[PDB]
Amino acid sequence: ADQLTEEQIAEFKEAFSLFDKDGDGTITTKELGTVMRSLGQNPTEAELQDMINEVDADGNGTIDFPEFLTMMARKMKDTDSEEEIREAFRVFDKDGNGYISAAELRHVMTNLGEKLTDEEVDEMIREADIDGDGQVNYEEFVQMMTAK
Amino acid sequence: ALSKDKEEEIRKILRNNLQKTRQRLRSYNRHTLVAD
Amino acid sequence: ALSKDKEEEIRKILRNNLQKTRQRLRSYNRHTLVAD
Ligand SMILES: [Ca+2]
Ligand SMILES: [Ca+2]
Ligand SMILES: [Ca+2]
Ligand SMILES: [Ca+2]
Repeated sequence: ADQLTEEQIAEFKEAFSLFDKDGDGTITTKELGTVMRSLGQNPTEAELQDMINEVDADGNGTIDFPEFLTMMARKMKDTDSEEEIREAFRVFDKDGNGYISAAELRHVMTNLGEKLTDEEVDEMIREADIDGDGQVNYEEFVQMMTAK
Repeated sequence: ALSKDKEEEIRKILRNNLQKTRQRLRSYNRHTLVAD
Repeated sequence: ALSKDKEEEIRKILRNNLQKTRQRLRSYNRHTLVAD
């Protein structure tokens, strides 16, 4: 659904290049430290090791481009958030049929303490019904929850 | 076990689209009159 | 062949990441010095 554009990815690749001054495809403490020193920053050796260690998700001792991609993407390292998302589905999917129907949505809206017509629910479901299968799937629900 | 804050965010998202949906729905009130 | 402005942005990019690690380092201070 949400993917980085080519322009953003190109900038990301350029950013890796910014840290990877030697262009060997590998960024190490010496290169990272040099980049920070070039920026006028003066980090300690322990801090430099900590910077790599903290973002070294694969623990291969180095920061690869994928690691940098998520690193500069400011992605949360809390993977337990998936459980929270799953719990939201469980709450909405009261009947546990794996799908959210208009009736199930109506109950959620009803619990808000407001009275709405079935047509309004149907229209809301219809708008969020990207596939038009008359039901709201996980992907469709995610779009609804990521709606801003 | 969703937190209240998380639930509130969910409600705000739904509330936000509900208001937009309601506005569009109320727009069709013009065509709810078939009397002539 | 990027403008210096892009290079300047790295300072902000590194500073943001640096602060996060610095805060983690700060948390170790709490474990060695605590009072109540
Ligand atoms: Ca390198
Ligand atoms: Ca690594
Ligand atoms: Ca269901
Ligand atoms: Ca559907």
